[PDB]
Amino acid sequence: VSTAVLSITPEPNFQLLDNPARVMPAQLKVLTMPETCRYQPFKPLSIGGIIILKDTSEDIEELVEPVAAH
Amino acid sequence: LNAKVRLLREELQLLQEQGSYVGEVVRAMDKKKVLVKVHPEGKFVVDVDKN
Amino acid sequence: YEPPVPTRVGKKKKKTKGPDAASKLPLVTPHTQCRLKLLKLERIKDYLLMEEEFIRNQEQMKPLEEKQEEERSKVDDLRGTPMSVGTLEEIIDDNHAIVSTSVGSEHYVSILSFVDKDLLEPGCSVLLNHKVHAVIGVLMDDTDPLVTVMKVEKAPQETYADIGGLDNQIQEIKESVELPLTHPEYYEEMGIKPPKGVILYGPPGTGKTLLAKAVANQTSATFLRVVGSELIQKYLGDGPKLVRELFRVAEEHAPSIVFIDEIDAIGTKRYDSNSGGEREIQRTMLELLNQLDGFDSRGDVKVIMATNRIETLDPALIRPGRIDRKIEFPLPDEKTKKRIFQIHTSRMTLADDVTLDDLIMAKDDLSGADIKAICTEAGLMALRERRMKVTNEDFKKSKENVLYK
Amino acid sequence: STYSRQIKQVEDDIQQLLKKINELTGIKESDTGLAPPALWDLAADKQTLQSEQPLQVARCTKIINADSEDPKYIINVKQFAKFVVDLSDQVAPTDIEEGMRVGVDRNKYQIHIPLPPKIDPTVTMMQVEEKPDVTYSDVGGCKEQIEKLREVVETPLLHPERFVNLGIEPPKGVLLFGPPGTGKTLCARAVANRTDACFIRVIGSELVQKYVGEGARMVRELFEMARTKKACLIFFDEIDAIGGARFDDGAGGDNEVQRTMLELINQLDGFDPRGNIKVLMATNRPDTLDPALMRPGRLDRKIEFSLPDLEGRTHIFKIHARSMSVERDIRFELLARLCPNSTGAEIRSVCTEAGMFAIRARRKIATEKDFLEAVNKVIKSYAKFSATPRYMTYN
Amino acid sequence: LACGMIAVGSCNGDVTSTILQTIMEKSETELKDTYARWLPLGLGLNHLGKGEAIEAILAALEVVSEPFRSFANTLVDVCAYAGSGNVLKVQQLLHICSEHFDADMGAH
Ligand SMILES: Nc1ncnc2c1ncn2[C@@H]1O[C@H](COP(=O)(O)OP(=O)(O)OP(=O)(O)O)[C@@H](O)[C@H]1O
Ligand SMILES: Nc1ncnc2c1ncn2[C@@H]1O[C@H](COP(=O)(O)OP(=O)(O)OP(=O)(O)O)[C@@H](O)[C@H]1O
Ligand SMILES: [Mg+2]
Ligand SMILES: [Mg+2]
Repeated sequence: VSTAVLSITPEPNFQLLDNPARVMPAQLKVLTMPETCRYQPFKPLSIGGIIILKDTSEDIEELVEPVAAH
Repeated sequence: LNAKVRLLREELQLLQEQGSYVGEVVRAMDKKKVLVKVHPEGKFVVDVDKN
Repeated sequence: YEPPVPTRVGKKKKKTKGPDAASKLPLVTPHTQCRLKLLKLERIKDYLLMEEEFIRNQEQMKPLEEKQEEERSKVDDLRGTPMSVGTLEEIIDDNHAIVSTSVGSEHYVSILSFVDKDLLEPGCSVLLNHKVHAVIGVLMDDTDPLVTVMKVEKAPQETYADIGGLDNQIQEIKESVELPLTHPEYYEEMGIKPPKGVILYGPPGTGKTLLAKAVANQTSATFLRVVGSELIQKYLGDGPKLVRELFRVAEEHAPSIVFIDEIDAIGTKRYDSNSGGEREIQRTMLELLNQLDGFDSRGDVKVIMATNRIETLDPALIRPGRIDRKIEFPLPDEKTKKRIFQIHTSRMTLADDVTLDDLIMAKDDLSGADIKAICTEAGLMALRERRMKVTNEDFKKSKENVLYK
Repeated sequence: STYSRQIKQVEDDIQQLLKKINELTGIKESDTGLAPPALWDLAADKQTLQSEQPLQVARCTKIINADSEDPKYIINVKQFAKFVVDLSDQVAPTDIEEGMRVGVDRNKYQIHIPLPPKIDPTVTMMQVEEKPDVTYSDVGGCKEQIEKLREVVETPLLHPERFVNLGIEPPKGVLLFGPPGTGKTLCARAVANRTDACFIRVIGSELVQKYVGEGARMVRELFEMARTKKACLIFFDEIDAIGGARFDDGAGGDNEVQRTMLELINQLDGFDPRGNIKVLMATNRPDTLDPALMRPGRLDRKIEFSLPDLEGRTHIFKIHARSMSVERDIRFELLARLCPNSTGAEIRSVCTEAGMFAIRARRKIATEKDFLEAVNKVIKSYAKFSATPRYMTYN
Repeated sequence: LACGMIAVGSCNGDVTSTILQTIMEKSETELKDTYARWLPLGLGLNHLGKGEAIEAILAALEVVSEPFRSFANTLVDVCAYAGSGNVLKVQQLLHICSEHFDADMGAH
């Protein structure tokens, strides 16, 4: 304070998870990939773990780049 | 029965806790201070427990 | 080694007691609501704004350890708990003193800075740390049971209007115990200190204690009442000690009025409980001589003494300088007797056949106590007969009870 | 009244400011004897609480093998115990003597600091610390008396060089005696105001105590504390309380009080030298004093405060009527002639009552008639209670 | 000190001129000496109690180096309002008293 004056003076309902996806056992029953995606899983996505995805189209495969260990 | 046993074992430790003095209040003071007289040990100015 | 030299002059505490402390604001004059009082008050306000801004700035950049709540919180840590109550025996130095615990053991301890050094006198109750016994405070001594007994807490309901016939007697007592306090300017412009002491003497029941009751009713000073027979003690020296302590309490509660009622009873009555005989009473008398007018400077302490036997008092006790005024209380005359009867029957419900003129000559040596006793007993006769109206027969039977038998 | 509204606004702001100032400044409370926070050296106190250890007061009793290099000291720790200890390394061996109080630690009880001798707090308070407001100019009619009193109790301390050169031993005691109101304590109060040495006021009734041997003990500590000073004055007001003559009435009549007088007599002139103490005794009953106390070497000078003469009474009238708003032509010589044998206290009352007759009459100036009425009221009307007639026989 | 005492409260420009003239001629190091503190006092005494007659003088004091300039202007400004009671003037002095330096910088 200055001197005294003297007398004079909107959380989203969803989230996209990349691959790999850190997914809870509880997220399993609520996680499902978008319908329009080119890939479709073999077993239901609520099972979890490693799932192999079927390929509807035959375009260029946009894979993920492996990360070197620390 | 479990509470009776549990209280019995804890009593042995409790009974080893030092006893409390017996004093007489002369007057109350500010900041929860009380002037007391311990029976053989004269006067003291003591705190007051929060309870 | 060399003895420590104190920097404080003397070994006694500061005489001033119970001041405004840091709130001793100046007496701005005049009290009238005008410009310069506003101007004077503004200057007081201005410096406070300066004071407020300066203090805030220092504490703002003061270390977290050094804060007003932190230092006070620290002070408890240095004091610790419990705080042992001791007795100050001697002040060796400014920060050093000898104190004695309740067990009778003395310790040479250090007086901490936060203790009020001006309150320290030998014999005072001090607060000591439980572990290191260092002086960490001074316990304000509670009011002694002896202090409470002398002090008249509630002013008596008897006023000057309830006194009849003692016009001159009332007037003389006012100039020595009432006028100096209410109107001190009259004395100052005249260049005289007020009459020092006063004694009220006369036959029993003449109104000596009543005038003191009227004095205590309309006084702004502390009133201490002591009967002369209370100064006769069971042990040697306690008689002089009680007189010394009685006038010490008067000095603390200045201004004060000390009423030594029935002063002659100290000598006219001999009790076996008083170990020393007439010799111990004489020592008590000599102590009272010192208090009334002695070496010690006396504050605003006014002394009133009452006695029905003034011939038995030591003349040195009532000498001028000690007791300046000797007000005589004569037996009431016809005019006063009628006034006393009207005073004590004002709240009564008298009958049409009761005349006060006949009751005036109930006895030749009639006093105010006899008149009040006649009325009080007369009402008691009506209370026995379940009546609110006091008849002449009730008063007639009253005289034969109090005055006779 | 146009500023009544503005007064209270700045008064309330001021009162809020002191309450606000006291919040940060502190100093609230004092019942535990707390000094204002401006005097709190908490940094030093924490060091003091650690560096300076507490010391128990003990009295040395006997020094064992003082000649050798291992001197053992026997100490009496009040009510605690008795210990055979050695001196600390920070205190000289010659600084502790037998029978003196010492400070000892709580671990090995080694003597750490010599201490002053124990003195009763009541005796300590008996010394005067505020000098009275009475000077020798306030005493009238006592010219010759005052010079005799000063030349024994004031001159030797002020100018000691004029006595040692001629080999003069000045008297060390003065007895002031006279009827009440003659000015015995007034002159003593003048002595204390002017004196620069220590002045101790003792009242004879203060030496009367409940237990046996106290009055003698208090006298012993009184002179013991007086001897700890280069020059001292002890005033014994109303010495006749304890100074009465010894007698044997079969029973133990005044035996304890006589011992108090005997101890006082021993200190004044006994085997040991008294010191540089000059005692001053005042009494209105000198006929009752013990012959040994009324003897030179204990009471060398006997200054009599007799009733003032006409010149003296006129002087006292001027002293007390100095600040009065008296008339121009007040005949004070006449007033002194109207009270032949009257004490100075009566003259003061005459002056006070003279202004009382004028204050009663709502007059700001006291006429000569008021003094005439004052003499009648004081000297004549109050002559029944006068202490002069009985006390001139005693003096 | 002397010429300030002879011409105290007179605002004599002749004594004023030299007191400035000696002050800024002196080197920064010798201004550390405490006998140089008497030069502003002589200037202050020469304007003792005048009040609003120092701004021209205070203008000349800005040229003088620090911390003596802090010392110099404070001394003359105080002497200008001596015996005036101006609460506004004592407002700035405590503002100097508010900022505490961890001696050489706090000489003023
Ligand atoms: N002059 C009087 N006017 C009115 N009431 C009086 C008067 N004198 C005495 N009394 C009454 O008498 C009562 C008792 O008398 P009081 O206690 O005053 O006696 P005293 O004169 O002090 O005598 P003592 O103490 O010697 O007996 C008082 O309470 C009062 O009501
Ligand atoms: N010589 C005097 N000159 C001026 N005033 C005097 C003189 N003598 C006495 N007085 C006044 O009379 C008062 C009487 O008190 P003082 O102490 O002098 O009495 P005292 O002689 O000690 O009496 P007591 O024998 O009763 O103790 C003094 O306070 C003082 O005001
Ligand atoms: Mg009574
Ligand atoms: Mg006396």
